[PDB]
Amino acid sequence: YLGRGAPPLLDNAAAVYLRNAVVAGNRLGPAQPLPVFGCAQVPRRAGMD
Amino acid sequence: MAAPQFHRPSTITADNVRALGMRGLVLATNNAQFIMDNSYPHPHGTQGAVREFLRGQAAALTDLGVTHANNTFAPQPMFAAEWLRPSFGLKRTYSPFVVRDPKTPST
Amino acid sequence: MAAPQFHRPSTITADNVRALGMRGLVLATNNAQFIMDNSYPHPHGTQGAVREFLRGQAAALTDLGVTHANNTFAPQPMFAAEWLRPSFGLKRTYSPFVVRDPKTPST
Amino acid sequence: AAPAGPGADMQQRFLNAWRQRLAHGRVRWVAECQMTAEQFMQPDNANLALELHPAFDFFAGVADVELPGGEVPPAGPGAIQATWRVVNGNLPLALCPVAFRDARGLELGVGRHAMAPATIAAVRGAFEDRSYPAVFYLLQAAIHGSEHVFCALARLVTQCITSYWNNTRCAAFVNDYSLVSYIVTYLGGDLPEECMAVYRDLVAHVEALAQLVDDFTLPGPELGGQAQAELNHLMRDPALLPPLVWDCDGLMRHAALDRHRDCRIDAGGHEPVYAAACNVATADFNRNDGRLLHNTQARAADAADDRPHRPADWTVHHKIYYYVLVPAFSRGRCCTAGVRFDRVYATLQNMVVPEIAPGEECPSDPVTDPAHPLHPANLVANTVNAMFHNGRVVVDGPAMLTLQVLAHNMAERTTALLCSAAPDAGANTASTANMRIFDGALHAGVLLMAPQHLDHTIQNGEYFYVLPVHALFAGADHVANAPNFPPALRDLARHVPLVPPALGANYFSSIRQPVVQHARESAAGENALTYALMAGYFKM
Amino acid sequence: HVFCALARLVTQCITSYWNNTRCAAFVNDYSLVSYIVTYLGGDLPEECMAVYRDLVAHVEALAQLVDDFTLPGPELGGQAQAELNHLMRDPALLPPLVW
Amino acid sequence: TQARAADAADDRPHRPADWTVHHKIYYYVLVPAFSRGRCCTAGVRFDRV
Amino acid sequence: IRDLNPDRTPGELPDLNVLYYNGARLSLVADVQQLASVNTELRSLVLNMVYSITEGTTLILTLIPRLLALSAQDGYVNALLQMQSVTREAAQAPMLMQDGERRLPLYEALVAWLAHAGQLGDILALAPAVRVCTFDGAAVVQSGDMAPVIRYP
Repeated sequence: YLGRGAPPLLDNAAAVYLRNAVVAGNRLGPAQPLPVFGCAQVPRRAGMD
Repeated sequence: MAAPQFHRPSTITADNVRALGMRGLVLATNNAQFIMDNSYPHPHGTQGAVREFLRGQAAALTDLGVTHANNTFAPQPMFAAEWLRPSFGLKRTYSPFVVRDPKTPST
Repeated sequence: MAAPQFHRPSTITADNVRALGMRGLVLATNNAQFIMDNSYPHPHGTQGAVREFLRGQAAALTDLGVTHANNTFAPQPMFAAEWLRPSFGLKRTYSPFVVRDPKTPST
Repeated sequence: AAPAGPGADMQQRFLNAWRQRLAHGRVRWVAECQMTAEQFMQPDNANLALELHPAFDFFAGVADVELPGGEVPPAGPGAIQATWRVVNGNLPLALCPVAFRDARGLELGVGRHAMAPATIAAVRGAFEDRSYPAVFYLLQAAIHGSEHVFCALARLVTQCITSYWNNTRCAAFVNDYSLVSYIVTYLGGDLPEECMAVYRDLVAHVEALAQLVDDFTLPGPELGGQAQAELNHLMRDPALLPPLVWDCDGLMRHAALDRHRDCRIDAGGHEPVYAAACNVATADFNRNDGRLLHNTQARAADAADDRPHRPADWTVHHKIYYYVLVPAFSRGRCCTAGVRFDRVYATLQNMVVPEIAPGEECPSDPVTDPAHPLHPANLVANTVNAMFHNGRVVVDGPAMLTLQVLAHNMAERTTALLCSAAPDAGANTASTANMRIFDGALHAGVLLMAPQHLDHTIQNGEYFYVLPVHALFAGADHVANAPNFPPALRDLARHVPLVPPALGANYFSSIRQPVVQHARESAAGENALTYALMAGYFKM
Repeated sequence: HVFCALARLVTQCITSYWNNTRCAAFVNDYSLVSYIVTYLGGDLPEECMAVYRDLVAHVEALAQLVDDFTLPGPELGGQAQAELNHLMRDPALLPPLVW
Repeated sequence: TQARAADAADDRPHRPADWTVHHKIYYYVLVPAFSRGRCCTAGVRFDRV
Repeated sequence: IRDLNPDRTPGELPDLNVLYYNGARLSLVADVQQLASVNTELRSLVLNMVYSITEGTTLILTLIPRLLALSAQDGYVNALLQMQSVTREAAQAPMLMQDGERRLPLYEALVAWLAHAGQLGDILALAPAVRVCTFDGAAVVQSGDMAPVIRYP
């Protein structure tokens, strides 16, 4: 869900439900949704090891 | 009741009332139509909350309790309150009951 | 029908018509020949799609339903709609049926 | 929620009230599907941030609303609040797996009583039985959980028990504990020992669990009036009373406590009050003064208004039978119900009992003699012996002739009773001083084992209505098949145990959701699950 | 309707056949079987009634196996989650024989 | 198929949803288990039955 | 503005106080809003979004059902429509009225929209006058560093 290549599900309520079920807490899953032009915005966690 | 009201014992509507054999009751009640308010233009004063029925239909069985399953003088009711009886004082007192079922009549 | 057509109740071809009974239908139908169009030069107006038979053969059993397996007044049909019966209102209503089978006459 | 008006439509009054903000959203307690490391991951446990303390639940309710009020909350800004997890069984299954939780049932189970594989096949067969005859629900309601009426009908019963035993090997009246405690006490004489054991072992097992509390309780004084085992285990705590209470003895003790708050019983008046007995002249079937019949007493001359009849262990075994065993046996499929008594007696005493011919013997067989009330001659629509027949139960004339006691004893309605209480002194502090535990129960209820909607004989819900009291008892097929059931909820009610807050809510109850899912999800035996489930009822 | 009417004829068929051969009779129809357990629970030897009683109890153990592997969610295009997950829940496929 | 001859159904269906669900489960899950491929659907000649 | 309605609806509104630039949640200061300061900002917002609507604009509003046809069969155009898109809720037409047919209202509608609505960052706020340029070929500027800056973008 970071990239947009793929034709979505034709039921919007089906598409936007599956999306934010996956995207919900992913490390990768974008903080706020994809803009047309811009950068996909992967969250950065407060610390690492 | 509906139709022509009475409560036990009367008859129109809830076929029968007090003083009526389970039959004519059972048969009677079985006997009626779908309608509402037949033979009557008014409701029970209490309302129809009380149609004075099961009270007659229950007291009917007490009237049927006399000769069924036994002639009356015959060996009924079998186990022979007292579906299976209870025990009172060890005697030496002479009266009063020591159990829910002191006794039941076999008749 | 074939041969001389009638539908219930008539007789030539599909031996009988409705109400013929256990014997003469069964016996009758058993009784016929291989042929086609005997006793007749024409087909059923509807066609032979309808020969008005099972309708008579079914209504035959309704006529045979009266005295078999029981004298009629005897203890038949056994389980005694109502292959094994159903229950209506708890009474206090007094009429109408809530179980597919309110009852089947024992006769 | 406040109970409202008649108890009959109280559930129908619920589904319709709760259809917009019920079906739409997602209930918070879905953590049952989660494993661990699913609960601990940042994702989709987004409710993780509200799992903080062992002994409390943090959930989002409405802000300003005093709980026992209204049909539906006038939803304002949502607030966030705690309620004390009562038993340790309430901790979520993700943090205490079924597979753990059942491993310490095997721990407690060794050395102690074990229901035979026979008694389990018979008791389980009853709950799993579609064809269970409806007469047994009626008789149970006709006996109305009284000892007087039981010994009155005692021979009618053993003909019902045995006939059912001969048709289908199962125990009969197991849905009622009182009956089973009477079936062993009085009926020990006439019953084949194969089916007497099933009752003898079923009753012996409730006590084996009852003493398990005493092993794990140390001695000590009374605290806030309660004993030590009541401050330890839930089945001893008397604040909680079983879902089905045939008398007022339960409320007698709980009415008087420093914990008791106010039983809110919906009837004419919020405050409850008692009725000593009931008769044809006393009975008013549809009434709302807020009154309860106290009459289970075996002795018609000795009645009671204030003083309770039974001992304390009476109520304890019902708490242990209904909550510990039935959940173990049914596996969550069964439902409480109320009774329309006006409609019950009406077909209870409607009967054709043949007048005997002079000098003629009591007919044994309904198949042959017309003088036997179960012969096709005497079978009438609407009558009672048609009901003995639909159920293939063999009963002779005199036994069902003893039914006439129903004039002397009866019940007007079933009384759906919501009562709260505080955390026990011994578990009460300033933060938790204002915490209420809202637990409801039916007054004269019946436990409906297997749903039998599939048959049109009895109109849907004639004598009984679903009213699930606790989430332990809500049939997915009992509630869904109630006469007017919103079609939007057909699936949502498959997963979710719909209980009207008039009867109490998940988070505010004593037995919360993880205990329910444990019961049905556990793969252990019936004995092992019984102890594992028994051990979840200790207090935190 | 037609079953409860003819219910007596059937109990003799089921029983008679069970005695000639130990087998359940009408198993090729679930609707009958479901009626057999519902209505006929009284008159049938308990050995053969167990067959139908167990055969029906097994269908329902499979039906609730779907509810395990589904998670809550709204309706998608009018179908609920369990119908989108599993085929047997999914309406669009209807059983081969529908009276 | 309604067992109540009083109320027929023009539009609204008779049974619940789960009814037809158990038949799919029975016919598709179970019967193939018991027959092991050997069985066949058939049409009925009703007039002839 | 929303505070100014003032939202009737319950007291829990959307965030609008929090951003993201790359990673790094950025939390704005929510403190005071003054009548006059919000008025002018609302006044010029409302004013300009009106002038961006012309006769030819109606020709474009015809295309909303056509957009949602692309909502769903392209992965782009799918992304374009934000999940919270009024346009999506706006679909949940020529009107004849062509004045002699030689005006070209499409073209004129673009120009009109592009002027007023296109330039809203600029009128609501102060437009850029500088753009980062680094001669040394360092391609970013860390926070706290000195950014070599060159005239208008």
